Amino acid sequence: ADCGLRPLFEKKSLEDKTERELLESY
Amino acid sequence: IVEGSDAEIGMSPWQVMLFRKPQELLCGASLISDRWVLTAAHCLLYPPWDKNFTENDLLVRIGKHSRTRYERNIEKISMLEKIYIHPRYNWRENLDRDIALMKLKKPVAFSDYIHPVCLPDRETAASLLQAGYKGRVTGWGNLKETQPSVLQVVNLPIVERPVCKDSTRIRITDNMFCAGYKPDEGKRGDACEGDSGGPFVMKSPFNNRWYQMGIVSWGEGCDRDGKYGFYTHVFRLKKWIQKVIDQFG
Amino acid sequence: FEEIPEEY
Ligand SMILES: N=C(N)N1CCC[C@@H](C[C@@H](C=O)NC(=O)CN2CCC[C@H](NS(=O)(=O)Cc3ccccc3)C2=O)C1
Ligand code: NA
Ligand code: NA
Repeated sequence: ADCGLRPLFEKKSLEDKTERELLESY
Repeated sequence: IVEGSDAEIGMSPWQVMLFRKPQELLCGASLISDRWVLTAAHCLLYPPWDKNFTENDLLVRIGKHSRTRYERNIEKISMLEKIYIHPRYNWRENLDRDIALMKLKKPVAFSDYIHPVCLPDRETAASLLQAGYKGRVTGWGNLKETQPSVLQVVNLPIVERPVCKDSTRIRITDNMFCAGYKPDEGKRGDACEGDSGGPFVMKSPFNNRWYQMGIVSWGEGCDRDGKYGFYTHVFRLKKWIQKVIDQFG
Repeated sequence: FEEIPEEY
C-alpha cells in the first residue's frame, strides 16, 4: 500500500547517495 | 558484501537480520508486510550441512543498522510464528526455488527505520528485469572472503542468461538470475557469506517505489573475476507467495 | 554480539 516508499527518502523527497546509478542504468 | 559501502541510515528499511538465539547472524531477510518476512530457503534448511532451523531457534531483528549493537529504541526483535519453505525447493542439486516465508508472532510497527518493500507485478518485472539494469544488494555478510560494523550496500548489473550459464557448472533454472560486473567492466562487487536471504531491489522509474526482484541465493567464492552471484527470481515465485499469505495469513 | 534483552 505504502510499500517501497521510504520515510527518510521518498516521503521527504530526498535521494540516497547512489540511487541515481540505478535510475541511470534504466 | 564485497566492495560495497556503508548504508545510509534508513536507506533499506525492509532489511531484516536472521539471528540465531549461539546468538549469531544466520542471513538477511526482507519485510514485505507487517507480519511477513521473505528469505532464502537454504538459510533454514540445508541437509548436506546438517542445517534444519525451526521456529523456536531463531529471532528476526528489524530496523537495524549496526551488525552487533542492540540498537535500543530503534530495532524491533520478533519471534517467528511459522516457517514456510517452497515445497519444491531443490537442496539436492542447485538450490532451485530458494525461497521461504516467515510469519511473525505479531505484526511489527512501521517507523522511520522499518518499512516494507513491494513485491513486483508482472509488468514491473517485465520492464526492470533486463540485462545491464542495476539492482541493489544489502547485508552484513563478509567483506572479503572476510565483517562490517554497519549495513553494506552495493549496486550491481543484471547479466544476460547465457553469460550466467557459461560461468558455472551448476545448472541454472528459470527461477534464478545472476548479477555482477564482467571482468572487463572494471567495477567489482558481490554478496558474500552471511548475505544470503537479503534483498536484490530495484527502484521503479514509473512510480518511484522500491521493488524486491531477487533474493541473495548462491555463488562460488565472492567477487571472483568471470563469476557472478545468483539470486532467486521473486516474480516467478509470486504465485506461491500469494498462495501462502492468503491460504494462511 | 552485544547481548539482547532477555524478554526476547
Ligand atoms: N554471490 C555469491 N558470490 N555467493 C557465493 C558465496 C556466498 C553466497 C551467499 C551464501 C549464504 O549463505 N549462499 C551459499 O552458501 C548458498 N550455497 C550453499 C552450498 C554451497 C553453495 N556454493 S558452491 O558450493 O560453490 C556451488 C553450488 C551452488 C548451488 C548448490 C550447490 C553448489 C552456496 O552458494 C553467494
Ligand atoms: Na555452464
Ligand atoms: Na565477478
